[PDB]
Amino acid sequence: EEYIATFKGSEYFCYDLSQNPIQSSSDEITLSFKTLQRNGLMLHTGKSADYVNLALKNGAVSLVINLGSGAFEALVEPVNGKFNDNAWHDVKVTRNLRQVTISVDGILTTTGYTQEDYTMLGSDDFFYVGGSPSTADLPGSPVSNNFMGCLKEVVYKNNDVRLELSRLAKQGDPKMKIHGV
Ligand SMILES: [Ca+2]
Repeated sequence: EEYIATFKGSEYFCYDLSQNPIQSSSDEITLSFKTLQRNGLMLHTGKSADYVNLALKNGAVSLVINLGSGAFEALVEPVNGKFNDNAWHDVKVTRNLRQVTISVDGILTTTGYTQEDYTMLGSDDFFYVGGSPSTADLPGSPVSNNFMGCLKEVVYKNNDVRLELSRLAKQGDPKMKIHGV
């Protein structure tokens, strides 16, 4: 059973981190996405200088991460055809301390490091999936559009926690809320 959610441009999931803050020196994020749109927020967590932002930005997969001492921005461009071709594309983001790697469809990979010395991502805000109350204003966001398309199997995990966000949205949770205009 996969857990697939459809977004139409005015919707998002919102997982409440206030009582179980993210405090992570190494993370992984996986999902698959399907869309016809060039721009859209896939996922975000964090405020101020600690954040992770994942989005399609003019057809490329865009990831911006900051651990509090300066952001890294990774773009993955398509090679043959397009990511917004309404076929499923798998995303994987792996971070160990400051080392960041994102791969799309296994093969297409951009790797780098967040700036300077900070290794810890802190977030007691919300984990957003598919959009947010005001996407343009999210730290590190290159887009203002919520997602319009499908997202499945969204998982954030570190050594302490595993957040099966797509499963939680589908199955229900006290900390999980679905918003639609
Ligand atoms: Ca930090």
